[PDB]
Amino acid sequence: NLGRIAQIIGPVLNVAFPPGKMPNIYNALIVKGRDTAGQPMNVTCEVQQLLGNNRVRAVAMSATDGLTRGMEVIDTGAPLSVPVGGPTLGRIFNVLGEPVDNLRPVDTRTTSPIHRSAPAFTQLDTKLSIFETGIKVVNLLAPYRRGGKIGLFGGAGVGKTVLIMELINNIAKAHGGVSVFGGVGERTREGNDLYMEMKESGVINEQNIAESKVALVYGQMNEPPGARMRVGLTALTMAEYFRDVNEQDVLLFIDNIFRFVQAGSEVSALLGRMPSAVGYQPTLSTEMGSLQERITSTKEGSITSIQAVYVPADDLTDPAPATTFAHLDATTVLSRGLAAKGIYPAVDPLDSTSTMLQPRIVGEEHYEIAQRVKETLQRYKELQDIIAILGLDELSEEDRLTVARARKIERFLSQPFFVAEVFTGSPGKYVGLAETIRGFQLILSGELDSLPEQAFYLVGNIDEATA
Amino acid sequence: KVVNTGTVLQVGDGIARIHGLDEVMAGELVEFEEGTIGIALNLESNNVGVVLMGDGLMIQEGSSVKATGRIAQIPVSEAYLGRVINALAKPIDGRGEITASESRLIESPAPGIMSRRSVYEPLQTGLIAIDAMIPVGRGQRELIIGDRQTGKTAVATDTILNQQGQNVICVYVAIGQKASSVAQVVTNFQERGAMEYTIVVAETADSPATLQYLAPYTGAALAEYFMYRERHTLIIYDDLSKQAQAYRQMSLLLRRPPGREAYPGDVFYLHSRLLERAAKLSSLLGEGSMTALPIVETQAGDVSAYIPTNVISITDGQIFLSADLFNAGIRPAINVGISVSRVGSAAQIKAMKKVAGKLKLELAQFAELEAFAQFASDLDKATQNQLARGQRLRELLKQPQSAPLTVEEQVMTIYTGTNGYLDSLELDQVRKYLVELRTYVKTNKPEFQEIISSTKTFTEEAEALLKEAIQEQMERF
Ligand SMILES: CC(C)C[C@@H]1NC(=O)[C@H](C)N(C)C(=O)CNC(=O)/C(=C/c2ccccc2)N(C)C1=O
Repeated sequence: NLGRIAQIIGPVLNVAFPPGKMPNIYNALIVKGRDTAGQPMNVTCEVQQLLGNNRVRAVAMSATDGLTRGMEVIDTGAPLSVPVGGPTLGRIFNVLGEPVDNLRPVDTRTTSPIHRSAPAFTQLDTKLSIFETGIKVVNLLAPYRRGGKIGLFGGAGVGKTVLIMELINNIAKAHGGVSVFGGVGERTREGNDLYMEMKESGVINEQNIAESKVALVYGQMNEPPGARMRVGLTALTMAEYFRDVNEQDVLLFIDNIFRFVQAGSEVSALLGRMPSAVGYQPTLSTEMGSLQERITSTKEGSITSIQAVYVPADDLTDPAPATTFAHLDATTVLSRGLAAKGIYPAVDPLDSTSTMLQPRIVGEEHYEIAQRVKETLQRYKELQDIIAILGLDELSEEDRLTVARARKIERFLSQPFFVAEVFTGSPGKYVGLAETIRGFQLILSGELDSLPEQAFYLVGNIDEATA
Repeated sequence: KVVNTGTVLQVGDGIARIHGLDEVMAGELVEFEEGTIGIALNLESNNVGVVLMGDGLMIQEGSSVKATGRIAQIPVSEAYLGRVINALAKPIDGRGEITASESRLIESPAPGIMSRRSVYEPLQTGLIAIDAMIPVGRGQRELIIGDRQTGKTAVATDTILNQQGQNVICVYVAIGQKASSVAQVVTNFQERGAMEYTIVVAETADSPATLQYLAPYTGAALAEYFMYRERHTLIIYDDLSKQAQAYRQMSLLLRRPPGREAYPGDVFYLHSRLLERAAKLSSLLGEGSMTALPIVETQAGDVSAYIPTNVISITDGQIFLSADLFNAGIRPAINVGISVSRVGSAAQIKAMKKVAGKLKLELAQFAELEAFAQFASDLDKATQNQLARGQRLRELLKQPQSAPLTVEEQVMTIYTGTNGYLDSLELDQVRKYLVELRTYVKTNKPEFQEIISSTKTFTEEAEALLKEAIQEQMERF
């Protein structure tokens, strides 16, 4: 259709159509004039309100600078459509689905609306498979349910990305299916990196023989707010294809999904609504919820999403990350103080769960130990504030044992990464279930009470902790 | 002409509500009768919300306004390199106009993911504590954090100084700094010939708020002219905190909905843009780069604060500086314990890696027992070795302002202590050791110093040849 821009107030457009034409809500519009001498059309928005008075409001996906009032807008006639299918692998995508890897256009078979009604109640499943990662803290104290969604939580700089990389290494380069990584509000480096790194391992196209098993869509930090509020949805629309069209088992790596909320935060008050808890929108729960229940496994296939979530000012009470949790079959909450100790990956063995920590789904040896481990990790944690001032001289011979063993646990709970070979300075190591399970069972048994602490710090297997 | 001119409805607090001007573009410059420049942002239904760039005391309700038609352009070239520049790129030093041939935009899109390459190019700053444990490489964004009076600006003053000619172009952006204080700096940069390659894009406190925003943006655009020309830049934005504040002030004056600490809803697109437009372009663009070192002041060592929270999550590392670890001898105060560098040692040579990497493992072990020293009633030597080799390296890490060390001078020095030479010595003495030893090697042994750099690494010879040097030199104390 044809309306005219009526107000441009930052990345928000108030378009005015004729009393007949009414771009339906969420229907993407597209605007005609913009940057310095030359006519692009990158200015694509998404209707979000019918203010009324023949006038929809809308958030742009591109920068409005240079736009003018009266500029013809146009109602494409449906929601913003990204091109999906096999012809998206090995390429870097825009929030609009435009190729951003300078490799020619994209020769896709069909587009697809980033706006799709999640699976029904009878398209779901209950199968609970494990997902061996290769870190002495996950597979042991909070496993990965295939199809399920992983919540990798933490504050500013705690190893979340390094955590999403090791996973592509330990699981994606070897995963027998398609994978997709979304760039929701993060640094460009991390993009450039994860690209030129996925290239060397040939996870991308060394030659256009197209044997890639990855599709990239990157909307980084710099993009206006109406970009990181939806690149999480492009990445996912491209993932919601391999899941049901090619009955494939796809992974969804979202490096920070928070930058997705933060990004919505910013169009909230802007669109004229009333702010909510901690400055967030009233529609916070409706926004990251409708886009975590499409990112699921169904009978038609599966989506094993390993998503990261930013935790502002170190606070989990915060509405933005707090909200996520519900939408998680597991959680890996990282610590800044447990990271201030050098133990990496900085993962709090106490605050980190996984629905599949059930002996009905993994075993007793995996079930007890994990807890036995944690138990001592509760003890020492409730002993600290005590000994810190009350010393050890009066501590029982049965409680000073909790101390040594614990310090052997919280350290044996360290493990350099194959990607973090530049922060640790030592070779990465792949430590699966059994290797980890028993390694710890040899600790809880005081079979190693002689050995020092730093004997298990940044070590591969238990043996490597005794060498 | 309600098309390219207009009337002024109101001027309240450096913002004006213009009426008419239908053709304006969002982001376009408008010109007032009394000749006051301002940008357009609120293309509201029947009125335009314009943010003035000056004393609005001049604008009068009835005066008209012309639409410059230009989307805030700034002049750029080589004509600068030594001119304390304003905010709309016009001299504020009194040396004439600037020969601008081209003219790039203040706000322009930043280099994408194809147009980029990892950081391998080092960036020497003259700070033994920075270029050995906090490796800043070219193109990389490195944050400088610290409360009031935390030697942060100083980390910067020395760094731009420490840039060998033809090596790196530098831009000094001051936002909300004091005139005087800016001057005390713009001088201490000339007296060392460093102002022949640095611009001083600065806007004092008195300067209208609608400028401290662009202070960096300009300061960044002026630098992007050298990047796309295969040249390398270093940008220091003295406080992004004082720029964030100036942001808040405009949104509220435009009547835009606020949030945490009255900070608007686009406070994160103030740094996630200045700091992104900085990078290492691919060799298919010029290998040109831009390293930005943004400063963000804190309050009570409160890192988790919004602005400092946000920025840290935009930069590739921090150089925390502490208010408790000043007088304690640590001058400059680098909390290398929390100060990180996401690029990695990748921004260092081999000659540094060999020492630095090792110095890393050291000043990382002491951190775990440090608090013991004062309460060490009877520790083991296996620990003593650490609480001994501990406060040693620190005094090497201490540095007098205005004196940036070369890379040679950087590696040779670490070598002394790191290798057990300064070991059995007294901390309240080591400072003069290096000072003395350095000049001693620069004078009598500048033959080895040039061997160091060129070879870029310490050969089995120069080592032994350093060994004979330091051992006998400590023996001259
Ligand atoms: C300073 C000018 C030259 C660039 C601005 N552009 C932007 O900062 C953002 C990134 N862009 C491109 C927009 O389109 C949204 N604009 C603004 O928010 C702004 C906001 C603004 C706020 C307060 C005072 C002035 C402007 N614009 C000015 C755009 O024209």
